[PDB]
Amino acid sequence: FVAGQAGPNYPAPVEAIKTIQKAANFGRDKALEVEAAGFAKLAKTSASNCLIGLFLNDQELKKKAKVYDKIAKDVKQAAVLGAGIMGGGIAYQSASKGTPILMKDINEHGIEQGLAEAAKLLVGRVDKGRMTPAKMAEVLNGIRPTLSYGDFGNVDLVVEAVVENPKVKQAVLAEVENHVREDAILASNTSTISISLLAKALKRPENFVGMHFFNPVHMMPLVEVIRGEKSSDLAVAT
Amino acid sequence: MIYEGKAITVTALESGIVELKFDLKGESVNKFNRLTLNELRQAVDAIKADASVKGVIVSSGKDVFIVGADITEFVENFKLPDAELIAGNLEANKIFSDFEDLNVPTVAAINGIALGGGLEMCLAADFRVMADSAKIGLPEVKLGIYPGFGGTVRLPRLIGVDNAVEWIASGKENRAEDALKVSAVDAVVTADKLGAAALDLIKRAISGELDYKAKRQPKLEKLKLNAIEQMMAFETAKGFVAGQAGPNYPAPVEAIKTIQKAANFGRDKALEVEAAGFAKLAKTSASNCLIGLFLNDQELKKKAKVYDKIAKDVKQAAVLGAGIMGGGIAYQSASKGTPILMKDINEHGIEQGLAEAAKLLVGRVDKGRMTPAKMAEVLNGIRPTLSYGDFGNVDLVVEAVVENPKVKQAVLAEVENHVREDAILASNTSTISISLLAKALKRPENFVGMHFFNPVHMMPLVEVIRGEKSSDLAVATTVAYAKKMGKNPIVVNDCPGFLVNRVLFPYFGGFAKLVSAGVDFVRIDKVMEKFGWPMGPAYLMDVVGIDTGHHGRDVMAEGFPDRMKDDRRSAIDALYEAKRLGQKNGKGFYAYEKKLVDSSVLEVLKPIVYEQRDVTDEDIINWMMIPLCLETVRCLEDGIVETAAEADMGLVYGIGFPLFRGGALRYIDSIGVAEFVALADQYAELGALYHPTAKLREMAKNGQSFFG
Ligand SMILES: NC(=O)c1ccc[n+]([C@@H]2O[C@H](COP(=O)([O-])OP(=O)(O)OC[C@H]3O[C@@H](n4cnc5c(N)ncnc54)[C@H](O)[C@@H]3O)[C@@H](O)[C@H]2O)c1
Ligand SMILES: NC(=O)c1ccc[n+]([C@@H]2O[C@H](COP(=O)([O-])OP(=O)(O)OC[C@H]3O[C@@H](n4cnc5c(N)ncnc54)[C@H](O)[C@@H]3O)[C@@H](O)[C@H]2O)c1
Ligand SMILES: CCCCCCCCOCCOCCOCCOCCOCCO
Ligand SMILES: CCCCCCCCOCCOCCOCCOCCOCCO
Ligand SMILES: [Zn+2]
Repeated sequence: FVAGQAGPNYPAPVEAIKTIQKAANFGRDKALEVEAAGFAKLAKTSASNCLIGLFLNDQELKKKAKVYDKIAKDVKQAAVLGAGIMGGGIAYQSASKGTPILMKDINEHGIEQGLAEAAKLLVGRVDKGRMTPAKMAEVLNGIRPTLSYGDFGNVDLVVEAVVENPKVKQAVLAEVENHVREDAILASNTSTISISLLAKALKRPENFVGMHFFNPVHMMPLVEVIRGEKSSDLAVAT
Repeated sequence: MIYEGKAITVTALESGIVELKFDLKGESVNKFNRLTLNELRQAVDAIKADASVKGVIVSSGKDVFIVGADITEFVENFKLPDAELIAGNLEANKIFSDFEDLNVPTVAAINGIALGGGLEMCLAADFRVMADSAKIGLPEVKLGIYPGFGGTVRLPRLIGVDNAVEWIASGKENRAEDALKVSAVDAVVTADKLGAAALDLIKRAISGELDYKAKRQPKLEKLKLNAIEQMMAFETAKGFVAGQAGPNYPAPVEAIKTIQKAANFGRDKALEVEAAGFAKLAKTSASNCLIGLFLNDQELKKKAKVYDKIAKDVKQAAVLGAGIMGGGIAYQSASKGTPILMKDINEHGIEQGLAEAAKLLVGRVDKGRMTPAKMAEVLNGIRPTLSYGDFGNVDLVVEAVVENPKVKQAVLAEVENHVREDAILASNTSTISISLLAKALKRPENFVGMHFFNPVHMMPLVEVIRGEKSSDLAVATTVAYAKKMGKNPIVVNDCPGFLVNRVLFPYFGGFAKLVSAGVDFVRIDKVMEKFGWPMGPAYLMDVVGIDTGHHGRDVMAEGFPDRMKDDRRSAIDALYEAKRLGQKNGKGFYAYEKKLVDSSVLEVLKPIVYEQRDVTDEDIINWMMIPLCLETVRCLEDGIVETAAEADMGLVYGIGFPLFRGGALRYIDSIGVAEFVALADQYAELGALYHPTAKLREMAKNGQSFFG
């Protein structure tokens, strides 16, 4: 079982089993010897020090994390432009982690897809005992569909996830900017367009950055926060 | 063909198999009216005479299988003398029995709805094949009666006492799935294979593969149950049904008594027991009042069609204010397939609204009554907000803000500039004038009242209030929207207290006069509860809240000084001034920990007890009922409501008027207009609330009635 799940490239799991199997009929002291021998062996493997190196990387990232947090402004209210694949995925994630978010779009159909998917995921978890019906309620109530900017007044960070078109993005980005606080951060989820290019359509580029997620938003761990030439440390940190 | 009528046809098929099909030409459904019964007699005799017949398949040519006859004939039939009624039923049952005694296999092919007589026809056959989309059941109890064509005889012998009782005492429709599990039916197939399944089954009966005689036998003999098991089954059935239907509903218990009396009998004797009980029930006052409710509903449905001719469907709705009513309205709207915006002024307000919508949805899922996926659809339907940014395409906006004229007039005027100029605006107000609120608007023709009752998801009634400027379109649209939300709307012209509250207070007045007369309030509502009221006056006042009743009284007193203004302090004043606000407050007439009698109230009420007048239970009922009934009559005469049906159903849905009594106006009809007027005068000393109207006295003499 462990073999077909860890893979041939991960010695640790199988060795632990081999150690317990070798010590099966032994008392404490002999069983410890079997443990020690296998331990020494693993500690010298390439898989082990590369895994330990990931841990060291994480530590480094956490130190930079503390620096970012010294200035990062908490996002109490978020907003995402565009529902659907990425937009809806972003809404789901934000709401799922304790951050109310507005799901803006241009037509009812767009909001349908967004809400539909957020539902399938939430329902899926409850249909698997991994989530409380009450929790599913909290998440959904966190997502607030809309087709206007009437409630953007107190949004701290807006994520633009519209069609991959420079002209379109520059228009929308410029538009939303006139509907949020002037200290609100704006971000684009674009994967092939220049953040510094998009920022030129704005009057407050210092607050514009890239927040690149990966499909499916709820699955992929990575988010590339892109710093444009004008992107302020605050915009990035936040 | 073997037989060709206007309701039934008997066409020969292969291998001697014959098909008796129901298709009432010219009508939309099949039903056992006089014509069909007569033709069934002939069809049966024709088959009984054709020695070449090897089997019979009973089918339908309509979308339904067979439903009940027109309520109209029920009314007529039940006017006949017991001897005639019973003789007529003996004759009908003879037809079904003769079909059941055919010395040939029989199968009923249930394609659609088969209710009452329709199901009874099916029970008469040897086998029953049902389409997975069809439904069957015996709704007789709804009319205050019970199965009259062998239903109480065949169903118990086919699916067992417990299950037969459950079907008959509830009158519920049963889906194919459930019908197969209790064996009311023998097979369930898709609509496209119903014909082939019936044909296949019949052949297997003819070949002897299926012993149709053995399958028929059970309904021709006594039940299989022990004397001991019978006692257990019947006594628990009576016990359970008793504390659930109430003492005022004979039908459910009689059906059980009938099955118990016939337990050891074969078909014919069991039919006799059934017939006798049936005749008895058909003459009860409960039955014709229940049947009258049905007639009222039919009237409402005809007005429904007229409203729908112009009513604009509400694709997108909006409610101003979350919280108790606002959130409740949002929940309902979203729960019935209509997206709705929940607007408020502060996040806390939206919290409460969303919180409650959640508790309800979660509650249903936490009891397998709702799918987690469905709960998602509902919640996504409610869209919280604090601006009017999305109101652009709203078709109807319901205002459910604080009870303050100033506030409402401001908000209403504000939203009007954020919606289409053809959007309907409605207020959920219970004590403010719709025509007054409409003056703050520039498009009053589109303003009406849409009055819901707490808790919005529980209360069936919705009073659509027409202001003096309210257009028929505005009213029609609001009506249809209420129906879509699963409510029962009744149009009422603007007036203090509208229809429901305006009628309730004269009722509470009488209660106030009783308490001021030294009558024990615990005895009072015990009497009114026995009368049929869900809750007694005192207890109801608590649930509603003394503070609420205090305010209401003031509004009505201002509204109709000539009869609702009292120049003496009542128990309401004593409890309010004493801060005994009701159930919510923890103390009112009773004490709540839940409902308890606490003598500490005696002191509070003492100052109110003027005389120590002695009274009978019958007087108590009249002190309460006469004011309520007369005020209803006034509403009809004032034109607050157009028809008696509307007024009575308004009280049935919004006040919980005892169903077996039909309504306030129908109650007067039961007592007798002349008799009621006479009765009223007897209490003329109590005030203007007990004074009959000229129009009433007039119809009292002309032998006129509200429904007769
Ligand atoms: N292949 C992927 O799935 C993927 C991976 C990474 C990054 N991205 C990025 O995500 C963005 C596209 O997201 P998508 O995959 O959901 O595409 P999509 O077409 O499925 O979604 C676009 C949504 O935005 C809505 N929209 C359009 N104009 C709008 C406006 N002015 N305001 C608000 N909503 C508007 C549309 O109606 C639609 O619902 C692009 O920037 C793309 O580079 C996509
Ligand atoms: N007993 C009842 O609960 C009942 C029964 C029938 C009808 N009504 C009617 O319902 C209305 C009151 O409803 P309620 O009992 O839920 O009151 P409530 O106090 O429980 O809720 C009022 C909500 O409206 C919000 N609000 C206040 N001003 C607002 C504005 N200008 N715009 C938008 N939202 C605003 C408040 O913040 C609050 O969330 C009244 O008109 C009353 O007559 C109440
Ligand atoms: C035989 C057992 C009956 C069971 C009791 C249930 C009651 C069912 O009876 C229904 C009869 O309804 C009578 C109404 O007929 C009036 C026709 O209305 C005219 C409107 O036409 C619309 C047709 O869709
Ligand atoms: C002053 C505030 C007003 C409060 C009034 C509410 C008090 C009423 O409470 C009673 C609960 O109402 C129950 C409604 O009963 C439902 C009706 O049953 C439907 C059957 O209709 C037959 C149709 O054929
Ligand atoms: Zn007072």
